[PDB]
Amino acid sequence: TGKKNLVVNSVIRRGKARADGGVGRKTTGITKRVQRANLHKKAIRENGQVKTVWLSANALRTLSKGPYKGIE
Amino acid sequence: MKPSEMRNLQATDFAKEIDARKKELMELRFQAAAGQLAQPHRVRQLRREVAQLNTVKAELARKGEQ
Amino acid sequence: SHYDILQAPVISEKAYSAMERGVYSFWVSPKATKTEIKDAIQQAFGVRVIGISTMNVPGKRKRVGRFIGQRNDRKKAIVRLAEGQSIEALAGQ
Amino acid sequence: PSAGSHHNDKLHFKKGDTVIVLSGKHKGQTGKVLLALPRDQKVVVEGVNVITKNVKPSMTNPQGGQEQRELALHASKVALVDPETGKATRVRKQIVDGKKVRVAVASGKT
RNA sequence: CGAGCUGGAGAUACGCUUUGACUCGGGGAUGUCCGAAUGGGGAAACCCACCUCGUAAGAGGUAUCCGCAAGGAUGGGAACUCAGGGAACUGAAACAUCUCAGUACCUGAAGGAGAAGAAAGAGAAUUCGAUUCCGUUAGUAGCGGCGAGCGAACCCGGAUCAGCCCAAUCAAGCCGAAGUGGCUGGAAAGCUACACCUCAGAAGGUGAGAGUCCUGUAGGCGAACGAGAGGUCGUUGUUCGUGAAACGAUGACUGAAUCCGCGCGGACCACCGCGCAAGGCUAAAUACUCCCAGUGACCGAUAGCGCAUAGUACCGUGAGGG
RNA sequence: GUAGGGGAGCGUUCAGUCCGCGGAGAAGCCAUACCGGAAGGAGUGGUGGAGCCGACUGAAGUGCGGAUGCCGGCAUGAGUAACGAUAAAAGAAGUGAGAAUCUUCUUCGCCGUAAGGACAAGGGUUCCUGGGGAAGGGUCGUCCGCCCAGGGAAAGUCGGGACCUAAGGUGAGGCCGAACGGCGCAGCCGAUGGACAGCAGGUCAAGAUUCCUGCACCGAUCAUGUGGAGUGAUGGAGGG
Ligand SMILES: [Mg+2]
Ligand SMILES: [Mg+2]
Ligand SMILES: [Mg+2]
Repeated sequence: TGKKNLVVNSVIRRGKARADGGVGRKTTGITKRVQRANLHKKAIRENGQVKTVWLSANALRTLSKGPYKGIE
Repeated sequence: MKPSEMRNLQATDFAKEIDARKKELMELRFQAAAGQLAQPHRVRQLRREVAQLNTVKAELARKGEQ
Repeated sequence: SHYDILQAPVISEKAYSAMERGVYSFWVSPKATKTEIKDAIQQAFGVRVIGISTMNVPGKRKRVGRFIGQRNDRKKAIVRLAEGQSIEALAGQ
Repeated sequence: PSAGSHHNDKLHFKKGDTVIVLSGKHKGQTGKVLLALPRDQKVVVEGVNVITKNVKPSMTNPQGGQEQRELALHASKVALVDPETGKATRVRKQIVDGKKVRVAVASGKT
């Protein structure tokens, strides 16, 4: 989980074959289709006073610049 | 028993009108077990009294302070 | 107070033939720690107690009716006053 | 088991009134009410009688034979009567006991 | 409310009832122990403490989370609602796509309803104009190992119909018309002969079949006081399974403008056109049904709920079955 | 004339409507040599004790011997095999409506590291007394571990708790996690282990280091005296 917004939770992953032909081969034969997820990272930050909290890149980025309610 | 001649008394008397019945209510309860309880109702009555002997007392607990 | 708690006198014969020696026994309440009870009695019959002894007791009966039974649970208690024998007269019963 | 509700645990009379057993046996017979069991629709009126044998086993010197007792009935008797014949009830009001209401038929008493 | 009552129990004894019991309505007061359970422990209903108020008996506080503070939260709800996670059997006469399905199940949150909602919309008329629900359009457009099979929306009819705000009568209950004789019978409300009521001939009961015996019904009354941003990669949703495939969505990298400004109108461009996103709250029509009343070309005891009552007996270590 | 197609009808419930029927007696049951082309229908009698035929039309959980079908009742095997260790039993006497089978006596036989005795766990009242005599007891039963009622269980020191800790459990504040949740120091719970004050007898029908009798020990609180001064932690060490 992250600072500004939750995150994690993701969706399926496909893998076809016959992949790409004359402007089109015959087509795309899918051979996969399953399921995955994606997470992030963190570094100690803190508001009100000291803390640590999980901090997502896109957050540590946006926060590294103009601070929003929370301070790097 | 219940009318303005029940509350009529002292809070302590209420107790006296309590701690005395359950003193009868005992000797009664004994009798029974010992066989001779010929006042089955007495029990229920004496009991019913104690009820009142508190409900009232309790009615005061809000009238004179809210 | 005092008059509270006790539940009734233990009739039976042993109890009775236990009385002839100034040992009175009656049924107190299940929850009634040996002290409270020691107290109560004293102040209901006016008298001390040199010794006390108490233990719990189950019930489960019936006559019939597919209604089996069910315990009823009691707590006989047995006391012993000081040489100043007797209690009221609810002894010589 | 339903029971005496079809009516409405309401005895169209008092355990003291006089009544005529209309319908059933003992038609027209009359007597003072004695037991008014509203719930069950039971009425004990000196009218009907029975001679029952008391089941008195080791009942301190048995000698049990056959008593004469009254056996209760239902709405098989029409409460109160004044024209000497059964009568509905309708014209009430009050007395010096406006603290109450009466009843009456063609006539007006009870 | 007016003779009875003393629970089912069918029994005896004691008794209680006009200074109107009982019973029915409607508020209070009591409400041991366990249970979110929360003084601490705990193999539920037990075992042990402490502080304060105190006649001692006895009273009360002693949990964690938000908040100065009031005050709010933890739990429990048959089904209905949304959300996070999400099968397989099965079909395709095999099978990996696809189908079965985002169903079943798990979990979180909530209410009596929810969800949704006031346009960077849908549509091709320079039209409509929040959301939702029923009809239809249509099994049309389309999706599809273009196989099995899956399947819209606009328009139009109808339920109902609001947009507002930020940031820069139902319950208790009371009153309530009108018949007798004779006959059959164990008993008549049946037969028979005369009679009555009818804004009450709905219904149940009464020794067999009841307008006029009882309870009722039509109709009338009826209370202290009680309710009502763009993109690239990976993927995905909508008919959208990669296809020329838009748009929406987001995990990862990036990263704009602002009126001679911005988005979209299914790649893409111009032209034409509709709308102004990154803040929010919102009745109502919608769903279900533990509970209640009414009804039934529904059952009437191997039927009907499992139960004319029992989740009991009985079976299982248990979930559970019954 | 088999699979199959087509035709006309019988019967069962429920519903609407018509004609009715019934306590001097409905439905259902039972018997029968009648009737109709069948499915089926009627008459009469018996039973029964309250609802019920016939006709037209409508709707059906609508018609049975089969499914190792389902529930229930009753048969066959048949009075057959069994009566659950080959540690035997005999007599007398007693009770009783009735006893091989109960009680008493006197013998016999079997176990005796047990088939004796004391606990644990587990079960609960099964214990004792008086009654009982359906069913249970593989047979009798006057008896029972069965049925009914009453009684019985007594602890400052025995076990446990108000003390301790092991595995393990839990766990403020901490580390992780789609949810639920997963881990986790101190602390806490946690015996099966540690620690800790009594013995000898008597004796209810039925209890005993619990009650009584004799004598004892431990802690606590107070008073008295002695004393005449420190007392000594959630910490250290020793020890357990
Ligand atoms: Mg039957
Ligand atoms: Mg039930
Ligand atoms: Mg068969």
